[PDB]
Order: sequence, then structure tokens, then C-alpha cells
Amino acid sequence: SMNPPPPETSNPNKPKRQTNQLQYLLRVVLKTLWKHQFAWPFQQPVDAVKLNLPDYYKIIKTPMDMGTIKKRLENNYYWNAQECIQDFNTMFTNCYIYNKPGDDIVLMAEALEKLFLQKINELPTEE
Amino acid sequence: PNIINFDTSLPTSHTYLGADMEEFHGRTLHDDDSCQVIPVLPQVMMILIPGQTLPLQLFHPQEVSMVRNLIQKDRTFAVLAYSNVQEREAQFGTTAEIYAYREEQDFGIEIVKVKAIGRQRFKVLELRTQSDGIQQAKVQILPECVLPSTMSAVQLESLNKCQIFPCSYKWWQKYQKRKFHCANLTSWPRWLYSLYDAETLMDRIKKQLREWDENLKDDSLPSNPIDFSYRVAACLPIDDVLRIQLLKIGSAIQRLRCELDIMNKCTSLCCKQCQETEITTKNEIFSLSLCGPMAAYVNPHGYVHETLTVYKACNLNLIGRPSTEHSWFPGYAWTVAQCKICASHIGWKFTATKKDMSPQKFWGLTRSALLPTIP
Amino acid sequence: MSYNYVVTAQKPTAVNGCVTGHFTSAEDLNLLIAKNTRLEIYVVTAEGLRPVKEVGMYGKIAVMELFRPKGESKDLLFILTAKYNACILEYKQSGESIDIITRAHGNVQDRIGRPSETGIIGIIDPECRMIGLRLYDGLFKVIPLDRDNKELKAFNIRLEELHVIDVKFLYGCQAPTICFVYQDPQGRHVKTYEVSLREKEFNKGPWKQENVEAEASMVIAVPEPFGGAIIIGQESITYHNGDKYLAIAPPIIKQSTIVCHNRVDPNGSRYLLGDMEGRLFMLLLEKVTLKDLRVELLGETSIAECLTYLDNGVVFVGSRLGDSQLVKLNVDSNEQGSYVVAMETFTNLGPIVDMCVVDLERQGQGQLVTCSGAFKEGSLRIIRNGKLHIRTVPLYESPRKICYQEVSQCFGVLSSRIEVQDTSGGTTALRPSASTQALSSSVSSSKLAPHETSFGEEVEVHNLLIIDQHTFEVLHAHQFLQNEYALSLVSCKLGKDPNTYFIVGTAMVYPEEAEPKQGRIVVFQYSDGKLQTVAEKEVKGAVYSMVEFNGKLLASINSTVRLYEWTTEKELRTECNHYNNIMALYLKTKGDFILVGDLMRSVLLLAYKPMEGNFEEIARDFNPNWMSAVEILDDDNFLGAENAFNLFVCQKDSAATTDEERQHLQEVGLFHLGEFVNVFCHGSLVMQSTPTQGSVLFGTVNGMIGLVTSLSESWYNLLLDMQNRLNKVIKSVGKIEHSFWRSFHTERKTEPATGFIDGDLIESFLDISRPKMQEVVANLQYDDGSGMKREATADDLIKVVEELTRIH
Ligand SMILES: [Zn+2]
Repeated sequence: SMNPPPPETSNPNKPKRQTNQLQYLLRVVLKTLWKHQFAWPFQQPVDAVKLNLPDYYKIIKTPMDMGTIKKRLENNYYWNAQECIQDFNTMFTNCYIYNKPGDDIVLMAEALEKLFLQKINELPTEE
Repeated sequence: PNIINFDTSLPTSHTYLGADMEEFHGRTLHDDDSCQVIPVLPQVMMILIPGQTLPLQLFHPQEVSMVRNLIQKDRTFAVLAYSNVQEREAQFGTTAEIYAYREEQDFGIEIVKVKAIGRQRFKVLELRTQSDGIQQAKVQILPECVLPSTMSAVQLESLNKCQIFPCSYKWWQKYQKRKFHCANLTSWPRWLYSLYDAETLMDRIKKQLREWDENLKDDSLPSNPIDFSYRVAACLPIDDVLRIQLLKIGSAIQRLRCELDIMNKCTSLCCKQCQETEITTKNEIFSLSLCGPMAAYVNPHGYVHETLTVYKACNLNLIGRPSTEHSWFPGYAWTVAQCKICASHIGWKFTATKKDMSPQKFWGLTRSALLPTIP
Repeated sequence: MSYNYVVTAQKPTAVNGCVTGHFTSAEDLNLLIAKNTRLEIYVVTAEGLRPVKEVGMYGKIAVMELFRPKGESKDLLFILTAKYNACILEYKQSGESIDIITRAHGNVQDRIGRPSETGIIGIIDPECRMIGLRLYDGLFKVIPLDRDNKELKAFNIRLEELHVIDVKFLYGCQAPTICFVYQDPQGRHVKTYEVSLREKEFNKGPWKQENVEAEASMVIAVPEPFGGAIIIGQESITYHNGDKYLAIAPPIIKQSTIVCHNRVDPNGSRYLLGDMEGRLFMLLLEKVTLKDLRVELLGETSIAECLTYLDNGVVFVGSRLGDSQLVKLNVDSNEQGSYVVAMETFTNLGPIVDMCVVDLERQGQGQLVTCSGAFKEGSLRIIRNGKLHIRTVPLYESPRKICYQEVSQCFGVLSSRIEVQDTSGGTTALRPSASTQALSSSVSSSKLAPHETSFGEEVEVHNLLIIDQHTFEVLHAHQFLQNEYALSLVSCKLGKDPNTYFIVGTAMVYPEEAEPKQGRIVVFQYSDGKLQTVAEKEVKGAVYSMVEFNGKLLASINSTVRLYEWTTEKELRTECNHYNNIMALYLKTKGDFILVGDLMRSVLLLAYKPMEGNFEEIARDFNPNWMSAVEILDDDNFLGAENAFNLFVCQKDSAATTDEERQHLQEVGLFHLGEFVNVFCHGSLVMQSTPTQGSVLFGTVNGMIGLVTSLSESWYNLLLDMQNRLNKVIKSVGKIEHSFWRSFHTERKTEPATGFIDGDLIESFLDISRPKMQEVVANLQYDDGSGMKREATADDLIKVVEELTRIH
């Protein structure tokens, strides 16, 4: 059917703090995966109306994309780094579930996940 | 129209494919009619023409392994010309020699960007897919039918000493009258054999090309009729079946004749999905690249689009904001262009970044979405 | 699968070379003439010529020069063929048995090399030290002339000058030296090279490279005591010899370019020169060294292909465009101001461009009316057998097409003449021809040009000539429109109209328009001595061909084939069309089958559907090669002539097996003829229980005329075995393989002759001796007509060959 609303990026009732891990995830991880050339299918939520995939959101119960993660990092929505890591891994898992192993988008997602996991071991601790 | 200060060399280098590639200066050429066993690429759906630059981006591990194998061997793969694109039918094709490669690390997955060039036409004898998934092709090279001057069969032995020759329209009439004199001995006149003279056809194509490409015919265009015919065929915006018909042609004379027929007949370019929606005309075509107005380029997805550059276009909606990421013409921002009726993807609108550039804006239409049309 | 039989009914009469020397005896003066695939030797007497020998080689004579190395008693003859078969022959006579023996032979064709634009150039050093061959660009082949070189082995030398125009061996040098003219981005120059036999290389010549005239073409080696070289172009005749540099520029040669030359005096004092239009000039050298050059106009001969000075002032002029001439050169000119008087004329049928067959005199006795010659040497030729009686009707303008109309007792002939721009405005002819000396001449009326004219340039004017069949007077000469080219011509009755018409197709040709987009189809009627335009129809292209099609008009217009009906209002009405991939040049028919042909051998067989009212594609073949003429043999066979003087036959399969293979024309017949066929047409010259079925005559460029006819399977096999057995016993002139001669030879591919019986070889069985007949017939038994194997004696095959000779 039709499109669902995107995940909320801001919440005035939520506190705003800038920890070391979150500012690292913003200035390094997200920036690196952003200027990557395989990032174009993940810079925005899945437009299931245009791509004509009525069964995407039926299968993917929890959507996520890199644009939502960026808008959540910029608005200090994250409290700890675990939520951002979970958002990244949820995006990867949503991409893996719907498509068939061996498609182009699956290999691009595997590439992005490999780069993310090789940029996530260099995690600095809170100041 | 206007003028240009863009430098037409950057489009041919494909600078968007990472840093400086590992260029090779060698070249391998098989014998005519000689059979070869060549590997085929799976994702390539293009009808390749000899001399046409072909960039490719491959990320599949199987594709990268095959690319390594070819880099270590003779660096030649087979590009099939599909008559029915869906069922993987292939009767003709063209080989491609790799002349640059670049595997990129500090990158998500292992990916290789390769610049190759079409080499030799061929007929597809046998297609067999291996247990690996990659498919090999047993292939016969098709030769170039270089027919001699038609007057050599009827030349007078006395006039043999006159067959070399030391306002342009009078020189060509002198040429026609002096070279094709012996035509009086046949059943046909001189102007008829002037239609089957490779030099006259090449001059008429040069006239029709000075409309688009402002570069002189001194250095840019080759002198050999076969190379000239293939260079012209590389930048002829036509649909796929016409390109296959042109590729079937062996005699370069027939190739040049059919190309002149196309250039004189087809004037409008419409949407291939609409059939009745004019997009542009032959007049607005101009050459921003050295290889011509229409050249092959590759996107980040790895797809190949034959972009034809035009100055003006009609009936096109513009979707999205301009962007400079992975732009095939540096210093220009692309914007997706759709048909105003069927909304099919027609091409991109390239606007200049710096305000002192020229031209400030042009269009690049993909050949696969265009259809030639005569009134 | 072809089963065909081709024979030469008239030998090539065109002259492509002539020399004078001492070939038969040291005291006799011999004149040698080359007629493509024929060699004619004569002895020069006080009266004229005495025929001594005529031989037939298995190759087109490209180079023919006489020479005598120090040691022999008389001259030897060097010959090269188009297939690069080289040989050196001697004359041998013992009583009445003459036999041309082969002193040396061999093939000189390189493995790799692009044939040059100036063609084959063969020269001989005066002291007989080597033979220089110029075949490919940038490669000079040398054949040393030692006594041990009977293979004719050779070696190539590298040329830094790629575009060579002409070259000659210079007289008076210690080492063999060549002097040639070449071109480069700077211009045209002349240069000299010394050929070394010890190093197999080139050395700097006796005099350096000079810049010459922009159109410098011919080179003449001047013998002693002068030496040096004369360079002739379009505007200047210069001379170089070391320090000696002498240049003249007489205006009398500017009107036409000189093409051929010949030496008169042995020491090199006088020379004859022939130009394109047919004029003959005299170049005099004034004496130890040269003083000045002088050019005088001797007079008008036939359009000379070659010239040779005999003796006592007699000169032979070999012309491929016109008749061969023997002329006299008087000391005093005649009344009109010309030093030339014609002594004798030999017929020349080349070039034949179209022809037809008529029952003129007797009914059943066929006679051949052909268009021959070009420019002032054009003519009609009426040929009938009695060897062959040939009547000539001169036209002095170029004929192109011809057809016969019975009810009018006359012929229609398309013709073309050349005119030049008038000083005021308009055109003026060069000579009064048939179109300007007719009993009545009309011009057509327009029914539909920027940058007009130029400073006195040539233009073609086309006419349709109605010519009586009894008297051959130019009865009418209808001139066509300006810038209009006439292509096809047909005489036929159409529809329910009892009147017989002359139909002409024309194209509007302009300089800017390469492809003619405008043309006409005109229909005339002739009666009571006047021609009126009955019907006109405009078309959007060139009308390349027209055919009578069961009462309708089948016309080709560029890439279209159209059918026209003849209405009750006497108009041309379109019934159906067919739009091809190629442009329809050749059009033929049989019944409902239609054959369409392109210049590049693209063949298309179509069929008219009477119940549908449209055309349908039956078959098609595409194989790139320059064509020249096509013909339908029967329901399934289609004959054609292509590049390199070759004939071929294609077949279709009516029933066949598969939808894909039914649309293919197999290449079943191939043959190398040696002649460029220009016209095929059904007919027979013999009075009408015969092994052959069908009869198609064909005309050629070199004046040769031939006949093709189909055969049966058993007769074809028997004649092929006869050909093999006759090749194994007959001695070839120059020792050239018969199969190599008849092999379909292009520069790209070579294949044997299949589906063809060379009628000349089968005919030559009657000339040999009876022991050789018993040699050939020995252990035959290839008769597969009854079903088993029947034997064959000598008399059987004698009668068979006699009946095979009784068809032409
Ligand atoms: Zn559209």
C-alpha cells in the first residue's frame, strides 16, 4: 500500500548531550559511510511507493536509513552509542532480509557493513 | 550553441573512476576468421562498437576474480550484442581490450574500475555457461571487407598514369571526372560510382559532422574508411536494432552509406516509450567530448549509459536538486530528467558550477531511452 | 549444382598495348599487339602487315616489352599477366610448324602488399641487366636477368617514396639506374636511384631531386647520345640530364592531357605524343647535348591507347575506345592543315555498353546490334555470322542504351555528347555528331539552378535517337532537359493500348545533390517521321531501370521498386510499391519473378502476387563486391558479373525445407572470365535434340562477346573430366595453370571454378592431332546418362564438340 511516516528525528522532551562516542560516530563513521559511493540507496528511507515494493514494510517492521541516523545525530537525539550502533545494524538487517543473497543491493549493504564494522573497532571512550 | 571553454579531454579520461589507473601500452590482435575462446561479462548489456571507450565498475567477487584473471592474461573479454535482451540471445558481438584497471582498497568491498576499448567484431559460435556461473564463448572473428576501387577492374592501361591526384565543390567534380573516367565503359555513369566512393562518402560525413563537432577534420577524424566508419557509428544516436544492423555490415562502404542515409533521414529524437513525444533535434547536437557527441559512461551502480550531449531539449521534467557527486563531466551538476508524458528517465540536465564557464547549461540524454524519428 | 557452359563467340578486339622489335628474325621487323587475352604478331612489309601468328594466353597481358640480352640472335618477349604470372618467351619457326616456347616462367605475387593506384608498371634496363616491377606501394621488385634465373626469382627494395607516378630505366649509365616521379606533402618531385645487385639496395642517383610541374605524369627515357629523362604533364615538357635542365610550356598541349608516347628515331630525336581527345603531336629534340624542345601538332587520329612508329612514315595506333588505325605521316600537310592520312582501319567493338538481338534480314537468323565506343569513336555495330560480318554505323557521340521496336522498323538509342560553355552564355559542341545532324530534332518541355556555369567546362547532353533499321539514318534526335541524365529505355506495349511506345527514365542530377532526388519517366510515340511526347510522370529519385512486366511498367526509383498501370486516359498509375534496403540498380523479370540488384552484389528475388496486389520477398543474398550486370537464366538460376572479371550463378530452392533457409540464394556457380561484362541479354545467332537449354549473350569492355547456356548433370560431368584431361596434355603459353587462370580470383579470397565449363578449352579439342585425341579419350567411361557406364571413342567426342560448336 502507501508510505508510512519516517522515524522521528527530534523530541524536545528528550535530553541533549554530546558524548565522545556519539560525536565520533557523527564526525567519522557517518561521514565516512556518507561520502561512500555505495551510500545512495541508504541516504533516505525506502520510498516503497516509487520503487513499487508493497511488501517491503510488511516484512520490515522496523525501518531505518542513514539519513535518519544523520538527523538523529545532528539533533542530539542519541543518549548512548549503543542506540546508534543498533540503528546502523537494524538498517543493515532490514536490507538483508527483504532482498535475495546475491543481489547488487545486498553486496553494497555488505560492503557498507564491513566498512562500518572496521570503523567501529576504533571506538574512543567517554571523556 | 554559443562557444566553449570546457576542454573536451576530461570527459574521455573518466576522472570519476578514482585516481590514476594502471595504464597499459600493449595491444593484442587476433587473426581474421580465427576462432577464440573468450569470457563474457554478465552485467554488460551494451552493443559495443570498435574504438568505443568502455568504462566499467565491478564489485561482485566473481566479476573481480574474472577481471584479475584477464589482467594476468591477454586482457580481452567479449561483449555480446543481444538481439533479444531478456533471453540472453547473442549472434554478433565485439571484443574489448582492457587498457586501464584500478582495484580500490580503503573501500567497503573489493571493487575494480576498468577502462577498456572495443577492438574486433565477431560472430558468436557457441555459448556455454560453466559450473562457476561465468559463461565462455567460442567465437569467430569477422573480417573487414575492404573492397578495391571500383574503377580498377575497368581501368585503361594507358590511364594508369593519371590515377594519382595532387572553393571545395569544384575540386570534387574534378576528382569525380578524373578518377571515374573509365565509367563510360560500363553501363553506369560517374555520379553513380561517386555514391560508392569511400572518399566522397567520408567527405559528406565530414560535412554533416562539422555541424556538431567544431574540431577540424585535420587531426581528430581518422583517414582510414573503416576507422572513420566505426568512429561515426560510435556516436550515432539510434535504437538497438539499428545498431545491430549497422554492426552486421562488413564492407565499410556499405557502413558509410547506411550512416549517411541515417544522418540525412532521421532528424528528430523522441522518447522510446512514448514514440510520439519530441525530445530534441539533430541541430541541437554538439560535441563536448573528444570521441564525439555520444560516448559511453558508467554510474556508481555499474550500469553503462551512452550519453549524447545536446544544447537544448524539449518536454522534460526535472526531478530533484542538482548534484555534483560522480559527475561524468567535471565542473557540472546533473539533474535527473524525465519525459513530460510517460515520465521515463530520458537523461540529465548539466548546469555549470562556476559562473564563468561556457556553456552554462546543456543536456545529456541516454541513447537507450531515445528513438529516431522522421516527419 | 550450376551446370553451365560459357564460350567466346567473338575474341576481344580492344588494343591495350603495342610494341615493335625483332622477335621472329634479326632481319625482320615485327609488330606485336596485345588484345587483353590475345597476342598478335605481325611482320612489317612495304605494303602494310603480314599476319604470322596469333596466340591465346591464360591471363590478361598487363606488361609487354621486348628486349635482347647480349648473347642472343634476336629479341625475347617479356610478358606479365594480371594474376602476376611473369614469363619470357622466344619465337621458334621450323618450316610451317610454329610454336612459342617458354624460356622462363614464374609467379611474382607477394605474400603481403597493397596493390598500388598506378597499377602494374614493368620496365627493363637497356643493357638487359634486370627487370624492375612496380606492383605495390613502397616496394620495388627486381628480377635479375642472368642466364641461371629460369624461376624468375626476385627481391624487393624499400621505397621511401610511397606515391610513385611513373618510372623509367635511364640510358647511358654504368650501373642500372631508375628515374621516377613521386608526390609528397611538399608537392611533386622527380628523383633517381641506382639499383645494386651486390647489396640488393638503392644508392644515390646521378642527379639530385628537382621540383617539377604539379601535374607531371609521364617519364620518357632518352637514349644516347642524349641521355637523361623527359617529364611530360599537362602544361610543360621538361628535360633533365645532370647539369642539363630545360623547360618549355607550349600552349598547344593545354587543351588535353597527353597519355601515351613512342620513340620514332633510335637516337631519340623525334617522338610521337597522343592526348585524350585523340590528337597526335610531334616532340622534336635539337642537338652532343640538347639545344631546345619543340612541339608541333601532327593531326587527329583515333583516341589512342598506344602508339608505335613502323617505318617509311607509317604509324600504328592502338585504341581501346575506337578502331585500330594504321596511318601515314607526310612531309607536306594537306589542305586542311593536318600531316595525318589514314591507311587502314581495324574494327574495335569495345566498349560494349548495351545490345539487343533482331531478326533483321532473314526470319530466325539473329543479328546483334550493340552500342560501342565512346566520344567521337562511338558507333552502332551490327554483327551476323556467315568469321563474323560486322557493319559499322558511326555516331561520333557516346551511345549508352538501345532497344528495338518492330512495328516502327527502327531502333531507339540513348546517347550523350560533350559540350563546352559558350563565351557569351550557353553551350557549344566540339564536333557535329548524330544528335546535331538528324533529319529532325526536338527538345522537351519543362514540367517543374544556383551558381550557374563556369569558365568553359565540359557538360554532358543526352538525347534519344530514333534510327531507321534499313538505312540507319538518324531519323530523330530528341534532346532531354538541362541537367537531366537518361538511364533506362524500353520499347513495349502496355495494357489495352495497341500503340507501341519508347519509355525513358531520367534523373535530375546536380553538383550539390549527390543522390538525385528528382527524376522523370517519359513515354514517346514515333510515327510518320516525328516524335511526340505522349506521357510524362515525375518521381522523387533516379529511374535506374525499367522493364516490361506482363503489360505493366516495372520501374526502379532509388531504393524503391514500383509498378505502373497504363490507364485509359494514357497515364501512368501506381498500383503497388516495394521499399528495399538497397537502391535498385539492376531490374530483370521472368513470369511473375522479379530480380533486383545493387552495385555491391546485393541480390533480391521478389514475386508479384496477382490476387493480393503487392510484392513479396522470396529470397535475398548480401556479399560485398562490385557488380556490373545481372541476368535471370531460368526459374531457379540467376547469373551475374562482378569485380575482377568474374561470373557467378546463384540458385534458390522453391520447395526446400525450412522457413529460414528458403530465403537464401546459394552461391552455386563461379568462374573467372577475364572480361568486364557490361550487358547480358537472351538470344542466339544460329538458325533455330540439343544438349544445351537456353542462350544468353553478353558483351564486354574489351570488345569480347560471349555466350552462356545451361547443361545437364551428366554432360557437365563429362565436360569437366574432358577439361581435366585436356589440361594435362595441352602445352600452355607461358606455362600457366588453366585452373589457376579460371579460378575466381580477388585480392581477398581465391577459390576454384565450380559449376562452369570453359567452352574454349572444349573447342580446342578439334585443333590438336589425333594421337592427342586418343590420349584424352583413353580410359574415359564417365557416361552417366543411361545409368551404368558407357565407353567413349575419339569420333564420339569429335561429334560432341562439333555439335557444341554449332551453337555460336
Ligand atoms: Zn515519453
